[PDB]
Formats: sequence, structure tokens, C-alpha cells
Amino acid sequence: TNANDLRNNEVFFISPSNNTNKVLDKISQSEVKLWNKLSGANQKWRLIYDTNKQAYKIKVMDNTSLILTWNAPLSSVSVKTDTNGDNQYWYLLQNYISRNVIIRNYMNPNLVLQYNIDDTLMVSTQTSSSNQFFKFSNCIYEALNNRNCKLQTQLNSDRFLSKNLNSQIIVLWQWFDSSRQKWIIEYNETKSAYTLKCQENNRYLTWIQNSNNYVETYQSTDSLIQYWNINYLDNDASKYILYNLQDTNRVLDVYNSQIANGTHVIVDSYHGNTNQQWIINLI
Repeated sequence: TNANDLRNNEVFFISPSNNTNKVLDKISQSEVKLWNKLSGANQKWRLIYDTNKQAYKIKVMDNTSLILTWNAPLSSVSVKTDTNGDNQYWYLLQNYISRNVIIRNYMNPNLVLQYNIDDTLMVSTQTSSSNQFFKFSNCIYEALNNRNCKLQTQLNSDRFLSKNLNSQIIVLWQWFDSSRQKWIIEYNETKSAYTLKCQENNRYLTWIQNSNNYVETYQSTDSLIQYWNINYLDNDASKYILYNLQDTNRVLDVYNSQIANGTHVIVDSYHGNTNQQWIINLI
């Protein structure tokens, strides 16, 4: 799959190459360690690419916003407040075939991130050894791909993404365990994004471009209007935003932020308020 590619603005588990069941874990307010995989948000990391530097910040997703930092001139690493220090940027360089990634410090590119036998981490000069190879796994792909899901608006604990009765229009509706409210989330390799298939009619969540900008269930198409970048909210892994590929500045949104059964679901410009936030869970 290309779903685990080192994309800007994606959130990952970062594992040692020797153990896919251990992940980089922010254990405290400052310290990181490899730990048994538990999928708490303190084990999830957003990549933020800096094009000028051709290097990334690696930001924990537990709400603290702290970023992986080399404690220059020492050999230790930690999570720290982002002050845009050169020691807070990392080159992520990948072996295309093995999928292994080297995490190389920007301030001193002689130093790479290393995991130790005792699960601690540090920086060190480069060897040919596996203790400096990491694997990145996209969190959302791992969790949601090929799963039957429900999607709740953050506006209300009992309003869900629903195909309308006897219409293709998608609306909010209270839960009634209906196939109109169940969506198969499937990653498309070509588009590098997701489709969401309504269980009732086997048709897909699609932006219908006109002045209303409603979403409807629509037949399978290669057109970008049917494809969605499913992400966590910038600093909250408990909520999702869905950006449409036709215009990735626009997202799945609730008309006038209304909560009534029947409220139109639409695609509108990103602002990130609660009307654009969704809670996705497996059926």
C-alpha cells in the first residue's frame, strides 16, 4: 500500500523495525520510550513538513502539541515545546523496498534516532544496524480501512451521517441501526484517499457540485468528488475532518450547523468548527 507513505499532515505509529508491536510513546510530560502498542493518542505522531528545510517536525497527538527534540549537545531525546529549533527538525529518509525509515537530525545530520535494547531512545552516529531503522504506519488506515463504520457529527451525540429515505441526498439523522447510516470506508490506492460506501444502496459519499453543494450517494466514479482525505483534527485524535479531493480546502460539513433530523450535509470551506468535526466508530 501507499497508505503509509511519509505524507505531510498524516498521523503515524512509529515503530522499531525489529518489533511492529512496539511504538514511540510519550510516557510523561517530557519523556519518550518504545512501548507496547495501545493506540492512546500519546502513541500517535503528526508529521509537519517544512519545505524550506526539507525536514519535518514530529508532533505528539495527545493535545500537548509537544514535538520530538534532540537535547543538544547531549545524546538524549525528549518532547518539548515547539520553539522552531534546528534540533526539533528531522529528515525522514526511506528505503523504498524495505520500507525502513531513518530519522536523521536536521541540526546535526551525523546523528540519527536510535532505539535501545531497553526500549529507550537516543541519538547516535549512523551504523548499518537495525537499531536505527523505523517503520511508519498510518493510524487512520490501520484503524478504518475496509471497516463498516458510523459517522456522528460533533454537534450532537445522536446525529449521524445518513442517506435520506427514498432520495440520494445525505442528511443528519438519529441512530436507528439502519443500513442508510452504515458506511464502508475503503482506501483507494490510485487516488491515495478514501471512499465511503452506503450499505443500503452500495453507492458512495460524493460531493455534488452546484450552488447547494450537497453530498449524495452516487455511482462509482474516478472523479475526485467521490474521494476523501480522512484526518484527525489538527490537535485532537478523538475527532475527524474529511477533506474532499476535488477541493481539499473544502470539507464534510453540516448545513447552518443545524442538528435536526433531515439537516443537509454539505461540502464547504474549511474552518474547523464543530460542524466540520466527525466522530467515526466501527459498527
